[PDB]
Amino acid sequence: MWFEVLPGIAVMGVCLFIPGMATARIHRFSNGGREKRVAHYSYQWYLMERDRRVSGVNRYYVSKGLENID
Amino acid sequence: MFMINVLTLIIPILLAVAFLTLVERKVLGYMQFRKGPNVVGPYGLLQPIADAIKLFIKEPLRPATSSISMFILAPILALTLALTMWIPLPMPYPLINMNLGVLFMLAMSSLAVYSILWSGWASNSKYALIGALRAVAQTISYEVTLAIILLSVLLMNGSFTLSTLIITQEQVWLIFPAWPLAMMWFISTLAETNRAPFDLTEGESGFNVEYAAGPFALFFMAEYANIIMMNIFTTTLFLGAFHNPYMPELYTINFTIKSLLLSITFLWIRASYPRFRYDQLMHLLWKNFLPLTLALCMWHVSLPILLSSIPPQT
Amino acid sequence: VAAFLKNVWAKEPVLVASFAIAGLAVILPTLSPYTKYSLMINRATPYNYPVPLRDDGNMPDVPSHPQDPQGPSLEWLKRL
Amino acid sequence: EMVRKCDPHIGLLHRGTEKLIEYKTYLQALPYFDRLDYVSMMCNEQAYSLAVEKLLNIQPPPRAQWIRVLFGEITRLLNHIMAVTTHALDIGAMTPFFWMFEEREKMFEFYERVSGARMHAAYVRPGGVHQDLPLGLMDDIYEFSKNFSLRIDELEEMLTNNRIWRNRTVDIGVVTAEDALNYGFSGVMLRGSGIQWDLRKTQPYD
Amino acid sequence: MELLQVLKRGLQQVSGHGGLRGYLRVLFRANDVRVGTLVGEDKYGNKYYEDNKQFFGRHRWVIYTTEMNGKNTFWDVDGSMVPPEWHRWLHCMTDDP
Amino acid sequence: MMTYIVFILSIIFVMGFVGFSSKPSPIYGGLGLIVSGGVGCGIVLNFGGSFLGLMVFLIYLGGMMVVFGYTTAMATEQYNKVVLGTFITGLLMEFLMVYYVLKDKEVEIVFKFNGMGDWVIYDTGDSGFFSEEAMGIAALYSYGTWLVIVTGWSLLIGVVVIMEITRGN
Amino acid sequence: SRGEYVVAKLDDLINWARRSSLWPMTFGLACCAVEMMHMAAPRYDMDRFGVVFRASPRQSDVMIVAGTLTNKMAPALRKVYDQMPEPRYVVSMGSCANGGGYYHYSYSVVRGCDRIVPVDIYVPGCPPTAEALLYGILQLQKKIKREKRLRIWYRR
Amino acid sequence: TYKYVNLREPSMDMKSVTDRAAQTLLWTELIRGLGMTLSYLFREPATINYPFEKGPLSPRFRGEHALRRYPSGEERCIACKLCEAVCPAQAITIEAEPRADGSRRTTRYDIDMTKCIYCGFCQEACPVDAIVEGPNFEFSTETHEELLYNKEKLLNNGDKWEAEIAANIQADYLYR
Amino acid sequence: MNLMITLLTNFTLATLLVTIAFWLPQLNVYSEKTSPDPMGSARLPFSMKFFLVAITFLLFDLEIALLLPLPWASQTTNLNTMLTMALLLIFLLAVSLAYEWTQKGLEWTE
Ligand code: SF4
Ligand code: SF4
Ligand code: SF4
Repeated sequence: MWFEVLPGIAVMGVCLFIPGMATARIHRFSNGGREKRVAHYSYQWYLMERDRRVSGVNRYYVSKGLENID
Repeated sequence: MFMINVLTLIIPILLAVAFLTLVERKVLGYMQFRKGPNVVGPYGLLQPIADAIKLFIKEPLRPATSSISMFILAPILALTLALTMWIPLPMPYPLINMNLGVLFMLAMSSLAVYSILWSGWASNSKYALIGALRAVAQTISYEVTLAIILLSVLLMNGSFTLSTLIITQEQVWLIFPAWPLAMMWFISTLAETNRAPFDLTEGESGFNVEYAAGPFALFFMAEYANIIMMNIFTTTLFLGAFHNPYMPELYTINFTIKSLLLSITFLWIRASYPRFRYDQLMHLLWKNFLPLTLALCMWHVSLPILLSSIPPQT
Repeated sequence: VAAFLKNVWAKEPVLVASFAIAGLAVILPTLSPYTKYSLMINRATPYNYPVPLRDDGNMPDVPSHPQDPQGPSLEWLKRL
Repeated sequence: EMVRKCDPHIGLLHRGTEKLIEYKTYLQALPYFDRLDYVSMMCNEQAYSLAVEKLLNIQPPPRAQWIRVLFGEITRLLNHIMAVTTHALDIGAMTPFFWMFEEREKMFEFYERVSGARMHAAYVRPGGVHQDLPLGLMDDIYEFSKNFSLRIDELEEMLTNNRIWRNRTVDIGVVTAEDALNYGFSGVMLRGSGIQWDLRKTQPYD
Repeated sequence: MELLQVLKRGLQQVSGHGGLRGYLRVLFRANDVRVGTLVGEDKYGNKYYEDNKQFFGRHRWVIYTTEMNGKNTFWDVDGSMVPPEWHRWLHCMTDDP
Repeated sequence: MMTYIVFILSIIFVMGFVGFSSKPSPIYGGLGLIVSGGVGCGIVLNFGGSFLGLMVFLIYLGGMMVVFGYTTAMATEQYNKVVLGTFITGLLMEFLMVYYVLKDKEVEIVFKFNGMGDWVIYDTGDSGFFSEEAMGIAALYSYGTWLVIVTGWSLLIGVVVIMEITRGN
Repeated sequence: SRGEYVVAKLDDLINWARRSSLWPMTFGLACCAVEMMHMAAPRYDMDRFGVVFRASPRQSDVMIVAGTLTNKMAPALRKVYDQMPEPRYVVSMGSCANGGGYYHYSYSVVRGCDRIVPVDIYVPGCPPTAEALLYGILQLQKKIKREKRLRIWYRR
Repeated sequence: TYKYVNLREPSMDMKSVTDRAAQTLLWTELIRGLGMTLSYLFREPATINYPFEKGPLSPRFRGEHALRRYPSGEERCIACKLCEAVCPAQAITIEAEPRADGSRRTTRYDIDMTKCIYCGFCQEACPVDAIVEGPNFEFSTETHEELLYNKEKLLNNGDKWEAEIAANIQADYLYR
Repeated sequence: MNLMITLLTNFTLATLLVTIAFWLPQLNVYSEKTSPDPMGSARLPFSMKFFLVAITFLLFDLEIALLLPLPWASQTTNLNTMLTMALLLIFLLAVSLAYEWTQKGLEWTE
């Protein structure tokens, strides 16, 4: 009866779940297993550029910890 | 790597609108005591594929257009502004994270009427031109009311960033402090996409009747993508979900369910009411919606000041 | 007056509701005691750097350290 | 946006019916009246049958008189369902069209079970009716009409109190009582204007 | 919960068509998978079923044969393939098969 | 060639102007103005003016040129040498400026123009936790009281004037 | 060979796509249009076959002539048929569209709509029942199914 | 004997006028229509599975024409031309002559199925129940001339559908 | 660079789809049609109401542009002046709407 419309809604729900999951997995994969950094203002971009310039890899997501000091 | 993200954004849009045509036919049919398509595939799952292959091999009309540039360009702009408009959507992370995503979506909403205008002009029939002029007037009027409602809701939010709407809705939904704005926003998005009971070209002519089967199909894809995205925008704006930074799939499943329910509500509204007249929907906007919009705009300007509830800029 | 108000509530409820909301919005900030809280919430946000002053020798009100008791306090914003 | 003149052009369905009647007998001319108003089929048979029986100076038997009136009122339900649901279909309310047409299909079974044809029955004939009711037919009519008051209420819920339906119909086509009589209006057109007139009450038949 | 009863009814509908293969065969041939009491079958292979629990119209049905008069009717089912003796029963002109 | 991106965009900008300075038809002139507006929005986007670029997209293109084309559709009823001639002429002079300033890096017509990229004159600092242009616009209500008053009175007077002069009586 | 098999499968695919998505354009002339709308009713439900209800004549595939075609009406029908995109089919439903029917000897009735447009399926009745019109639509689907356009193109 | 539809004076007190204002400010009747459609969604649709299921019919149904026979092989029609005299559409053409054994039999019996209005006057004017309207209705053709039945086609239809036509006549003839 | 890439991808997919829809059945072989709407011979008459609602939309859109930066402006230090100017802007918008209402401006497209 009324549940025969559910395969179409299931297909639509799969097709709408795909882009968000894909974007989250791509962001985690391309940024060292973490969230993509949000740079909405110039200060956050300055911090991101400082991490990229301090990593030694030219990758901002390789975070240098306390082992890199004397 | 980023083009993979773009393709995984844009191809499920086309799949979703094809199965939205199927879901519309099935849900509309079951609401009037019959069935939808269940013969072509198992429960009609092969219906959109058959419709697409039928529409792409039909003979083109080849109308006697005054201009061929506008005739070609109207589906171009329609599909481009249907697909570009999905990118700042925070589901829960956007494809392009922008500071002014709401303003971006409003700009493309204002820009989308040129497809209607050029389709009306390119057709040699002046009745199609009259219908296009009426559709353009309806779209720009509800653009005005959309802009004011969005301004008031974002003034509650405090910034134009679309991803901040998830943060500002962590405790409670925004349909609780802004339900009149929610109702008027829903009706305005209903009337924006020429959705029932606000479509006029079906009733007594259409602007895109002169287009071939292919370009008509492309206009259909653009309109249905706009419908789905507008429902997703309403879900993000008023009915935000719980977001866990370690499991984004929870937010994805939650807002997918909510936007599916809102699209089903669109089809449900389509099969319940008679069509509005043109002057009646002008009366609904300019004499009913607009004074309440201005009053609620004043109220939402003054309310965070008198309650010490000003949201942060960042 | 009461007959006119009931008449417009009978014919045009939308305009009555809009005018009531607008009047509430225009008279309520002058009566709510929380507007000053908004003012000093907007004042207390540190957008810029608090550049220090050169100690001439007699400034008892200004502090010498961030954790000193002098300077403005923010317990009201912490509690509210 | 206003309308200053209307010129309806007709003749697209002029079959020349009443010339063909002159070349056929009274029994052969009976199915012509079924196809005049093809949603009020058994009512047009009764109008033609009453005219021939008046000229023949005969009257139908009492049982045939009750069958004609009973099937006349079923025919009235057939026309009013079509005249209202398709009126809303042209306006835009397409959903009650499908609900009431299921009830229209059940009354089509009553026509075909008593005459043999779903729509053009040729059942009511001058002198009575062609064939008697089959056994168990009136039980099914009672079962149908018992639940039919609910079906009108579902259509009435969608349209009567709906503000969109009223806005399309509150002040459209207002005709005065004096101008309705002079223009030859009849039926609901006189009745909706406040004129108290009905042929079943003023000049009654069987 | 009565949803368990609905799922059980679906499972016996699957198992009543002689397994998953028969269930998919009747699903792709008739677009309908409900089981019923086998009234009978004719010389051409059409199987006539009844189910009095359904409403009027769906209470009697026919699954057409796969080959009739040398014509492969696996997908090309026809409404005129019913013989008259079963055409009287199928169209509800009588109760007796 | 990437570092000249704004300059490259600017070429399309002036090219779009020759799209409607030749005046082929109001529909094609409107299309050229739409392309020029999008290109100018991109140009101001590359300078940090995001709100002003979306003002260009929201108010110029979607607000005013829509009305221009909408009134165009009520005139110039649907169915030249000079249009193509001045288009070719303007394109030739424009590419002459491009070639000269890409050759000798310093030209003059009325003012002295430099041939380097647009990236040189940029600022090396950071704005902090805010966008300077955003708060500059946001200071319309805190600072620009008089400007708000005269603009609102102008818009109200414009509404009165528009509905007055088209009455015809 | 390979090419014959390829064009046979392609012809089967396009035949299924064309026959499973029929979009009809009815002609609401007379009684037979009322019976058509009774076929579109929830009991018989043409829409479950992929056959939509009241498609536009500018995008429709099959034209259903349901009613009596008079002399005052036939040029409009021919204009509508000429403004329909190929591939197109015509279904004549009822006795009036087939051979005039009751009004065959009338002075103002076209004796059959086959004098104006080429007809693929003739549905007999007055009115033919909704099952009969649905059977005619299914027979038209069978007729479309056994088309051999690509085989003829490859063989020629 | 008459009633006044739409002659209701609404109440002007504060409660009823506030109910009306809440109705036009919160869309009560639109929610009522939505609830009606949503309740009608969860009902079982009345759609039958054609051609695997057929609509109900009565033994009085008038479909395809057929010519019957006696239960000895002799055809029932004796060329009396009542059906062609009573046919309103003049679809019946009859030509007759005596055959070799001297019986009164037809030599041509054509029914134009594109002229016939399916009214059943021929089967009710037949004194021997020769011509009948059978129960078949799925007989649509692809060519116009296939709908021009001669005597041989009608005899084949009678021999094809006798096993159902006889039962329908047996079930119906007491009402005639 | 990501936004430009996304815009170019959407644009190129749109023109690929338009080219496919406009040219794929063009290679099929069919028969042509003659060069021949209720108002073919009649000229289009001007209507003042559509132009009036267009200019009304334009003016309200300009005042919307003026009213837009309120979310940024709510974080100021002159809260009284900001509140007064915002309320004055919306009040002038409502005054323009009411004056258009009173002078029969919204007639037959209400
Ligand atoms: S064939 Fe019969 S039912 Fe159909 S339009 Fe003609 S008279 Fe009416
Ligand atoms: S059913 Fe009527 S119209 Fe048809 S052949 Fe018999 S008498 Fe003639
Ligand atoms: S009425 Fe009967 S017996 Fe007489 S000619 Fe016709 S079919 Fe033959």
